[PDB]
Amino acid sequence: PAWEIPRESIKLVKKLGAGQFGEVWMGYYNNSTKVAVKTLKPGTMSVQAFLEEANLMKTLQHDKLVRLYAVVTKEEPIYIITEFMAKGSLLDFLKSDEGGKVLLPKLIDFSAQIAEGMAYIERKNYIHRDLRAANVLVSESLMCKIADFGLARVIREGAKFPIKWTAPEAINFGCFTIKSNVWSFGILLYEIVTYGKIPYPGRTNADVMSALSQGYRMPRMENCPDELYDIMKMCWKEKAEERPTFDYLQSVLDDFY
Repeated sequence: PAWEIPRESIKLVKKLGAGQFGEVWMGYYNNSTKVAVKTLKPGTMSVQAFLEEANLMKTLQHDKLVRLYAVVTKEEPIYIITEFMAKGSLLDFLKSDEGGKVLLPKLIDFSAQIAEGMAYIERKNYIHRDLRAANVLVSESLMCKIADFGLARVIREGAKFPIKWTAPEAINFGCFTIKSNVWSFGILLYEIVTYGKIPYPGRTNADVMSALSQGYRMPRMENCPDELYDIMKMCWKEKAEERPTFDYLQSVLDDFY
């Protein structure tokens, strides 16, 4: 489409992290604009499946969602070119020395920004299904943007749902809705307020989905305001229909300080 650009208009400068699925790089499109390049390591995924993320990003465009600039698909090493996020994932950032110094006011902000991006997704009648701090990216001005739309669908070829972030009715009955994203968001609040701690410390994925069938919820976590725990408990309601809208979460979070 007009999303294809020639490989030559992209220079890869610094490697940001590898893995099984591929690499992530900092680069430039035409020298001027600072970009992020996601590289597909060939053989791993299909080219259609790797591009499904970008394919979705063509439709989902908002300030609190990482934007797609272009793709390189013409030749073997496929690239996905997106907006550069200087501070990396929210998870990495919260765990860094700089991130550990960020107090509650900006944590609630972070949280309210993500609820804003989600409110767009739900208004667009979409679901993310993989909502967690490692899939949220932080810019230099400390703006939060939802990234990783690999599991996003309109309401899987080779990427698993994040068990410890997934709603009980989704695990047990395969019911993925915007309300299950609301659950995930509750767990994401837990990651923010604890500075990137794993959900359900010392529990395997299996312990968790067994415990959730017995109605377990993580207890009020240290250094978490009563009101903010009430937000989480609202996202973790057993009945999906009784969980709040993302438009509401963004509203109540913003009224905090």
